[PDB]
Amino acid sequence: VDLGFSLMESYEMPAQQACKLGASILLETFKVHEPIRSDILEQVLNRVLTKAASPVSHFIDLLSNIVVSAPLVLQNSSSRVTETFDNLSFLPIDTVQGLLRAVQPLLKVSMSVRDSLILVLQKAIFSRQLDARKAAVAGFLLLLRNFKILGNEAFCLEILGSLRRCLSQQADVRLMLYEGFYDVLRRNSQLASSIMETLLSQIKQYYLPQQDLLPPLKLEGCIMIFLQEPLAHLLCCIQHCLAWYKSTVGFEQNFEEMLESVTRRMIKSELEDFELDKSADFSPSSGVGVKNNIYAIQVMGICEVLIEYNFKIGNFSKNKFEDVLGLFTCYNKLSEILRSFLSMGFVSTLLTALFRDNAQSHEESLAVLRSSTEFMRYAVSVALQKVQQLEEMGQTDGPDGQNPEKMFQNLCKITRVLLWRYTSISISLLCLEGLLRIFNTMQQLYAARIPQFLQALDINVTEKAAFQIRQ
Amino acid sequence: GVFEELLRTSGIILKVGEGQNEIAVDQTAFQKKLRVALEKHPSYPGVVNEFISGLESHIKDRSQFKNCLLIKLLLGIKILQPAVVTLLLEKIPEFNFPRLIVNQFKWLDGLLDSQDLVKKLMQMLSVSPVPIQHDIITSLPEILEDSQQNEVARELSCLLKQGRRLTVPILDALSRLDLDAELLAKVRQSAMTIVPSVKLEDLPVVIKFILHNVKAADAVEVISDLRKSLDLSSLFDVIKLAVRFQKDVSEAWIKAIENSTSVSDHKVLDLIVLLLIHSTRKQTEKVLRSKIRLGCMPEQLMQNAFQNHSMVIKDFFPSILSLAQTFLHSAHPAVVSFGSCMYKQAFAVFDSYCQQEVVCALVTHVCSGNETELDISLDVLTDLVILHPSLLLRYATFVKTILDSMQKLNPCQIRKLFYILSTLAFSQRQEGSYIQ
Repeated sequence: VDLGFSLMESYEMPAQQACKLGASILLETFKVHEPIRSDILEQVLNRVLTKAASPVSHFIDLLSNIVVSAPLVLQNSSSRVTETFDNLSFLPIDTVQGLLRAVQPLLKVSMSVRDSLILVLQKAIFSRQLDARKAAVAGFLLLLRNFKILGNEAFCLEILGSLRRCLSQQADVRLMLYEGFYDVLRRNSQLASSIMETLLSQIKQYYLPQQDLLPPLKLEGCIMIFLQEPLAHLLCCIQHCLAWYKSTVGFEQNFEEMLESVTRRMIKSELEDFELDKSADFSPSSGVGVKNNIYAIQVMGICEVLIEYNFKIGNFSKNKFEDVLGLFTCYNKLSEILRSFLSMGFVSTLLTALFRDNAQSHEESLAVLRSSTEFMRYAVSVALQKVQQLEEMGQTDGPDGQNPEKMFQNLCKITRVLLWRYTSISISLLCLEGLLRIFNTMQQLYAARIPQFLQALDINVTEKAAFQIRQ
Repeated sequence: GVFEELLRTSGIILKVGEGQNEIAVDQTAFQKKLRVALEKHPSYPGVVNEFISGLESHIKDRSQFKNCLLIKLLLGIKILQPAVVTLLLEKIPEFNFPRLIVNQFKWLDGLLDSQDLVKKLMQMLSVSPVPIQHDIITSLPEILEDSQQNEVARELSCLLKQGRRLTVPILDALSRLDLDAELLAKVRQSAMTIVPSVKLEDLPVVIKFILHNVKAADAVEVISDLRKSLDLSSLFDVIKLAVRFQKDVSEAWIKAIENSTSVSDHKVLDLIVLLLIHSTRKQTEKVLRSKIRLGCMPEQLMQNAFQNHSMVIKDFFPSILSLAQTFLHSAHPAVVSFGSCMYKQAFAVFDSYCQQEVVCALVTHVCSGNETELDISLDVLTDLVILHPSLLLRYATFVKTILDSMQKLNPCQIRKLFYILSTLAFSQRQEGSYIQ
């Protein structure tokens, strides 16, 4: 055990091999030495909360691995978890989510730990510094999603009100909390009604309800210099919330009416309506210019979200696709002056619709979209950008963007369309770049899943691989 | 009365005297019931000010105010928002009486006129005495909305420039609250300047404040300043906590001693911090060994440092043992002399367990190794029995056991060994019968 512990400090690539070798030894000696469980638990717990000098994520992974094996082991060695909780918001590097997910079995069974953690969260939320506040709200989301509210309904209402008090905060916290709202929305039911009411209250401030005036969005309110209102993420979250509400089946009447009004105004809109019209209107490193850049990137995001929504509801209608083409023309006109908020499933469905969308039921609905080559270029470009994000980072933005199974299925779907487009016979070289990125990314990340993928595009891996090389 | 009838009409009943408020068990239930009832009551627009007079009746009764100790729910009405502020401003100078009012107002419901509240708080603190001013300063970060933090920071800096007694709580509040980067340099300079003039009671808090916020390169130069300013002073826990939570501070300290202390002699606190850093990469130990080999840190001052600084020796044991082990094998006369004097001082540690551990370590060193190590071990033992034989008699069993296992050595070593046994036995003849 002494050697196994010392290897962790020695490692601080063969170093990764040594660290994995220490983790394996500690896991094995915990699995074997039945009487020595408490000593190992105390040692690793003390080492975890010693000092946040460097990243200790592998220690947290070891903590999860050791505690998941023996559930009752944590209960015996309790009352030290609270001491670690007392100073969790000092050097959070995203390890707090892993620690909370690891020690959640301790929290659900014991009420004293829940009370102490709620006290720490109450201390964090009222703190006046952003650095602690971000970790506090991030852990708070995990706390909310951990406990089911199906039948503590009053407790759920009170804690949700406490969360809703946090809406007046900095830009980063507002940006991050919407994903947690979507997760807890999918987890629970009455929380859906309450949080949908809260979102309607939030968006009613900015909606500007009227008719016959250009620029429906009151973007000028959130000028500053620094941004504090990510409107595009807000509209994306609201779109997904309404989609889930319709799927799982009045504020919804107000939501759909407002979205219909804003898209109808948007198609009958031009750059003259916006502050930034054309030609010389902004420049970098200038106050008015850096202001206008924020409006530009924001309204590009809003255009992306409305294209997604209109394609979603517009079930095979020529007028809806014409409107979508209008939004695309506005988006491209603004883009020429100078990430993306699309989802994996939407992008896969769009690519399958555009390429190999052979169906007599279509009344040339896809024919209108297929006319614009820029639309096809943008459609492949977003897929390339998202695949690059998956390669560089662990997971991509958007809903359901961290479940590995959904990502693997979407990649398997996209690869077929790209191969078919290239083989059918610029556009093609972009597809080749995409295919190269898929193959490298799947080699690097999904090691064990290699055979099933080779089954998807159609046993011995070599035969299918040689078939693709022959292709 | 109008207010008394309105209170009992809906929401929460106002029990006269010591009775608790008769309302539902919920914080929002009062806001839903009493506020809605008051809004229904507000059909007469001109009576609300009269109701404010009725509210003054609730302010008139001291027993009613004591029963109020709710107050926050009643004060939450948007229409009567300035009335509560005016009542608080009137009752402030009238008179831990204001502590409850500050706690109720601190982290309370927000208002668009926070600038007016800040100005009123500053005006009250201008005339308020020391403890009320300190309480108001502590409640300030909760009261402040953080949008106007810059002006509050400038006002706090100006007050810190003058108020001698308010430096500690103001600095603590500023450290707790966020601040702009431009004002950070001014805050650091102001805190560093008052270090030689700072009071003893608030010294560790101020030291934590200067050492916690700044994590830049220029603080290394400030460390050089703290090489001089901190030495002028001549709990100790806050420094340890800051160093434990800040390795960059450790690196800054190491670089500061490496660049500056080489041509400015040294100090007792420098050696103590070196020991603390070594206890907590361990490059500082190697740097100190190199400095001692060069001829820095004379042991003559080290003896006085160990004698005077009893808490550091009593703070934690194994630093002295590690230092003695490191200096025992030194190839220079200064290093071995330093180790010998270090063990001689460590034997004076009051801890009986630590004392016997040090004696056991000395016996272990004498047990094997280089002959020079055995010679110096016997030399320090004869120095010890010359100093005090009674203290060594307590652990005489280990010494006798070690002497019994003397397999071989030079005749001088055997002479010295039987000399120490004979001296210990005969000098302790009252209880030395078991050794003879």
